[PDB]
Amino acid sequence: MESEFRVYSSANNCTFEYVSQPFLNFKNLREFVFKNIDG
Amino acid sequence: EVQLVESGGGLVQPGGSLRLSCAASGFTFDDYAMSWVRQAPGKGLEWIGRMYNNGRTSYNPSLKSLVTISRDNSKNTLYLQMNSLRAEDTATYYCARDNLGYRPSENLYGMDVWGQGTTVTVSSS
Amino acid sequence: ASVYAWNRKRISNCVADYSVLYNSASFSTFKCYGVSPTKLNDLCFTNVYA
Ligand SMILES: *[C@@H]1O[C@H](CO)[C@@H](O)[C@H](O)[C@H]1NC(C)=O
Repeated sequence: MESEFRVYSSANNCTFEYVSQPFLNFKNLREFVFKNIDG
Repeated sequence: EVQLVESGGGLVQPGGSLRLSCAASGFTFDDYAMSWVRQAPGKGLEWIGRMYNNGRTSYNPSLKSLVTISRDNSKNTLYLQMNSLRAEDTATYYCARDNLGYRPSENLYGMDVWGQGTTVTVSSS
Repeated sequence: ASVYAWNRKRISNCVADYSVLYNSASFSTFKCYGVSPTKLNDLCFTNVYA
């Protein structure tokens, strides 16, 4: 049971919020590419 | 601050004459077109007339016989000498500047600044 | 809200139909500054606040 969130202490000025469908011996392999091009 | 102030309204007998003013502040009439518009209690804004910067006058063609728009550029004021005020001449008379320049959107009336308007009523007393 | 405590809502990540607002006869005042009201549907906007 997930009952512990300790990632932030505050959230002041938001510009973008987006709620989506879930993306997700070692059994799974997850590859991601993150790029910052022209914003 | 660009502000239009009208004065001269009130009670007026039938068949008489009544002079209205549009003493303007914040701008001059040497480069702006100025209009007079009336407002009936049961109807919308009805355009009466227009004074151009060169002295050119145009009027409502159903109202030409009894209105006169003049300027006094020394006192930067507009005049409206109305005569023969009848029952349907009861109106709240706004004086407004025409927008011949840049218009940020579609205007139904084409006025960039309005006046507070003065109310004229015609009855027995 | 009251005017001293005016509410602000962010509009984002959606498609906005401004043709139903400008053609609506409910609004007595509709004054747009810096953009034409008929050109609103042809532009894409960032940081929309109401
Ligand atoms: C960012 O947050 C601070 C503190 O909450 C606030 O004073 C400031 O006005 C905010 N700036 C913007 C652009 O929202």
